Amino acid sequence: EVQLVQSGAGVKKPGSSVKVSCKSSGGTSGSSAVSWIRQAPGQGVEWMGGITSIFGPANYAQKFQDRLKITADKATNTVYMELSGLTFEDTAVYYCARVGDYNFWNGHYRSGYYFDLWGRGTLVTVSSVLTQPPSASGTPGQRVTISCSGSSSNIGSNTVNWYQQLPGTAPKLLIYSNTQRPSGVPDRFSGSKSATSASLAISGLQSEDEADYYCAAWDDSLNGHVVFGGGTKVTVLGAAAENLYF
Amino acid sequence: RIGYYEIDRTIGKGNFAVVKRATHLVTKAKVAIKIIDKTQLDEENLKKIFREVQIMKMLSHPHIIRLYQVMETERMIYLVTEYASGGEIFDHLVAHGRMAEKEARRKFKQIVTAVYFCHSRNIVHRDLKAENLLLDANLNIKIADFGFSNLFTPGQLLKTWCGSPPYAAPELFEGKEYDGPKVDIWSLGVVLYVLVCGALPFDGSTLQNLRARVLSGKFRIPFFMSTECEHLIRHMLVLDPNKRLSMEQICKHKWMKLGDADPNFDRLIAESQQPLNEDVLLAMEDMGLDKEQTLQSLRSDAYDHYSAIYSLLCD
Ligand SMILES: COc1cc(Nc2c(C#N)cnc3cc(OCCCN4CCN(C)CC4)c(OC)cc23)c(Cl)cc1Cl
Repeated sequence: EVQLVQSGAGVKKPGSSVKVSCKSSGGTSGSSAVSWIRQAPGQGVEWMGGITSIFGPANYAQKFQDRLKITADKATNTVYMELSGLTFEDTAVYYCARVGDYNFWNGHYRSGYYFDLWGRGTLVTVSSVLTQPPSASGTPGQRVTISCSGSSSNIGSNTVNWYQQLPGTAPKLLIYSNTQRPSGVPDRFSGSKSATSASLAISGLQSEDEADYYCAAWDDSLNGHVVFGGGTKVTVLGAAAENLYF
Repeated sequence: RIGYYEIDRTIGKGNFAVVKRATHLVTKAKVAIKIIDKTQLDEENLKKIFREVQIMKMLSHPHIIRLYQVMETERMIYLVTEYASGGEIFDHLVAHGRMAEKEARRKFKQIVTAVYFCHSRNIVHRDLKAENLLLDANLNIKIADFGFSNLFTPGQLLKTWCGSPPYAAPELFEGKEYDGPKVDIWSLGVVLYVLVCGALPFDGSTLQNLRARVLSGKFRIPFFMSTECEHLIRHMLVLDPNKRLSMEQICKHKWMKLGDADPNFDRLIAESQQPLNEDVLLAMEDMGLDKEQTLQSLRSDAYDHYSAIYSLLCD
């Protein structure tokens, strides 16, 4: 029922600024922790900023601090994002995503920074840390494993989350808090964390699992940011030849 | 509903308290009301409420929230103050992002004027934060929440480790006996940064991570920030308290002197380095209130029914 409705796609000239809206419509309306995540065509997902602590008005990723402005109209439940000084490198799909455990934040509780709900995405086009294997593969029924290496400041200190991204869709929470599976995710998917590394295991591989898989964790470096993995394109190969004598 | 106040709605919260907007039944004016339940309060907490009230009674300044009345029952304590129509600066930053240096200089000038006046009356806030810097109907600063406030003597060291963690000076985290005003100057540096950046210089997921950041004294200056403004913040957010700018040095900074000449700011900072409204008294006489008893409530700092009505009527 609860959904994030984003503004439509648009073309901006280089140098100009773009504003994207994200209205929270449906169900449990009140207070949320919306973050802005972008994804350039054929590229991985990248966290730009958003509300990530009880301490300040907004937190921006170091890369975006100079050009991003993140605002919110509490009266209308709409969250805005304004990116100025646009270049061809800013052509991407801009998503807004809500942090799932916002209701528990108290300055002592360490959030998982898992993205509960996502917007459909807004395509903005300009015209005039975590190590993951680029690809993985397996025949149907096999158990494929994706590794996700990090540092002490991210995986060593915080929980790991996994997202599955099907073509033409926003990433979806697959595993949260290292091993947990949100309702809908089958028992076939399983997570695991050890020291500064994490792993996703897709047991009993199905053709429907051919998607991009991203790994994510909070990084305590600087004022904090959510870091993502490069992504892994899991390809479901054709089943092996069958012996006819048995 | 509560004395001469009909409560409107909950506008905020506080330590063992709920702030609620209300309307004065005889003057029809809006006030803020902190409702504290004494059942969840201990000996040390009750003393910290009395001190807060006694400090608010000493401060009468255009950029400080004015306490009007104090009411106390066997189970409750109500503090009635003027209503800051525009609300917190924090909420204004959430709505519109970073403030332009011109617009930020105006608010910061107002903020230092109030903090200077406090230090002038030998008082230190110790809890300066964006959520405590309120705005009136004309969007002008009104400093509020003197819960952590205390009286000081120049050259003395305080031992109360209190404050808002993101704005708290490093010595507070370290548990060192500190100089009062220098702690407020660190907080003012953080305030100036959050005004021009729309984000904190020191931030983290938990208090442990925030502390590590505050103790490092390292923070990012964004591209949009002027070299004059960077200089001011870098000279306020200094780990050694003795190497921080004084309130007088902050007022005469190159960034502060920038733009148009502001003689109104100068005549307000010089005032810190230091009549009766007979028309109101006649109107109060008509309402069935004695002129001599009204004067006696004003003379004695009672902050009772007569004090509140005179104060509210003078608007
Ligand atoms: C009296 O007791 C104390 C009260 C306070 N707090 C406040 C004082 C004071 N003083 C004055 N004025 C305040 C105004 C506030 O918001 C006004 C506008 C709200 N609107 C409500 C709904 N609509 C949708 C938009 C905004 C506010 O809430 C943030 C707190 C205020 C403190 Cl900090 C300490 C003590 Cl001891």
